[PDB]
Amino acid sequence: SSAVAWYQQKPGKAPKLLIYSASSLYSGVPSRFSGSRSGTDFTLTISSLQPEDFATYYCQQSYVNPITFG
Amino acid sequence: SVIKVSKRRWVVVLVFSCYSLCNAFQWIQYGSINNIFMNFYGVSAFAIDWLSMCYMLTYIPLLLPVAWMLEKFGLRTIAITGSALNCLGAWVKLGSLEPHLFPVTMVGQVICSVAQVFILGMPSRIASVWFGADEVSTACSVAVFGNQLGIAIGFLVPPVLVPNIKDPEKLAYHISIMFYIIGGVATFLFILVIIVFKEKPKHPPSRAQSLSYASYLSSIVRLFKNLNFVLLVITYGLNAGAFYALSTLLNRMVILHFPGEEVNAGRIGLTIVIAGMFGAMISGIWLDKSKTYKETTLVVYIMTLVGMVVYTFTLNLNHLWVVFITAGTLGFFMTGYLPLGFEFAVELTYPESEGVSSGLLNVSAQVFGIVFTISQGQIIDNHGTMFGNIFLCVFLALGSALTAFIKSDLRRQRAN
Amino acid sequence: EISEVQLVESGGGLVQPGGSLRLSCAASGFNLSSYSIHWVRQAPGKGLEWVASISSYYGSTSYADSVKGRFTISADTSKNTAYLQMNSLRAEDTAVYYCARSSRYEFFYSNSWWYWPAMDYWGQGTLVT
Ligand SMILES: C[N+](C)(C)CCO
Repeated sequence: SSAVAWYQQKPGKAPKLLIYSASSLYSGVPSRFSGSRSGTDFTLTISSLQPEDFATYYCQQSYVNPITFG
Repeated sequence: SVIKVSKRRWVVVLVFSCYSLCNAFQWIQYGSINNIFMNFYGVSAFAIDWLSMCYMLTYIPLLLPVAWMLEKFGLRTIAITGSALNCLGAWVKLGSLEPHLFPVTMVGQVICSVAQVFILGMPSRIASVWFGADEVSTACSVAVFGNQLGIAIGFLVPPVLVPNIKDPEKLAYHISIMFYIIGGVATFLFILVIIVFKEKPKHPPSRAQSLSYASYLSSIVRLFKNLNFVLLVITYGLNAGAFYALSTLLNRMVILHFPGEEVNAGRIGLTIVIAGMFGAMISGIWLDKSKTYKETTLVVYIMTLVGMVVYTFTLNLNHLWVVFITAGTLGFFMTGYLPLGFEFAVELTYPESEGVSSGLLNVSAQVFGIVFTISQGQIIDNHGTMFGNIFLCVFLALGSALTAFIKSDLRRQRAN
Repeated sequence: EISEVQLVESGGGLVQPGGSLRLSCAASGFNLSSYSIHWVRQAPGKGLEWVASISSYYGSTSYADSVKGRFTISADTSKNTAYLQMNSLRAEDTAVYYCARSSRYEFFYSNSWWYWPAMDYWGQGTLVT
């Protein structure tokens, strides 16, 4: 469905929620970040990359019990 | 011919108002001490909620058959049924005093839910049957009050009767004493309803009741071909369901904005229901004097929209006593509206049964409450409390205008 | 005021194989009674891996297949603390155990109908070796 979340992890720090419900931005997240759903395909986009955007981004499915991260 | 009132009208209204109080106590008893019942039974807070949510789900379907029995069988039959079910629900809850007997308490609470379908929309039928002009709107409010006072008492009695001890054997003893009290009052109110609830006084108490006396789906078609009753169904639903969504999410709001103030969140809920008991009475005491049913309905409604805005924009001013005042004013106005809405429905559709009108109003309020509660919990978790609160303000502002297009078509008044 | 939400993971320490350790997650700003808590683990040479989830409201506990039968998720609502008991730890259970919270407040009308919840707040982590 639209149960996809995009997390950002910088080294030695916890993952931070960027986008949830496929496209919904979480409060506080820079507006450059935006997510799209297209069937079982999900795309995160940083509109303008920034000194901050360098990190690891993980997709997650929360649709079923065994939560699976990308 | 002869329009005379008897003194048994009070007796009947008081016996109904009292077992409506008992039914409303049964609806909330499990919640008042939810964490105690979660431990006693080993179930979730979800499972204990189903107890309170079952009252609301049963009413929407069983309304149409219950309102048919009203006209097919009478008002004594409906009273005996409702009282008997309230008594049966209560006694079945004494084969539930073992941690592993949650199915049986739910069996009890379902029976207690079915009893409500024979109680909640009946105030206006009893007013019409037993009370004459200049007192019909007040019996209806004495009943709504009986219900609100049972919800209040029910917030206060279970924490006193049952302590938060974890011992599975002494907690069962502490729930036995509540279940016995309620069973023994539901039995007493039942046996009286069989003694003193006449199907009709000897003479009609009013000139409108005298003339009312002189297909079910046809009559349901005719109430929905009436625009002033359609508007009232929609607007009553908006107001009462916003009240429901306000009350369900009130605790959550005060803990978000006053973290550590759980005692005072429950106190704020008691203030809503106590202020509401007073407004229920006075709205009715004001209508049987003035007969101002379209203007009262609009001013109250508009006072439920001003109040939701002030509550909305004062929840984060950091003042807990302000939240007391605001929530108490809402409950005042939003509970005074309910008896007013029932009686305005009986004025707009006079010859039509009061049962069908009040039940359709209740079904609306229960549908809109479920919808607004689902919608609001989704808006708050994703946009904040102020947005979910504005949501309720915009459906109250929309309902204000809808209330204003309802005509002052006062038929029961025209029939005197 | 709206107290800020913080999740604090404690307990993580080196333990011998077949060792049992109990991590904790203190919760401030919200109540474990209205929200489900998840455990996610990251090994120094791996990525994020979901361990377990508990709902106090729905009374539900869910576990990752590898952890199942060795890990129990539990919650003390009276302390606003959740926990994880890892009974038979393997050398591949060495990781940074992070405790997160779901965005959804749990109540009778709670649903995933428009917005599917996600893991809103996360703890710093506590390492188990
Ligand atoms: C209105 N309640 C559901 C609270 C009780 C009716 O008996």
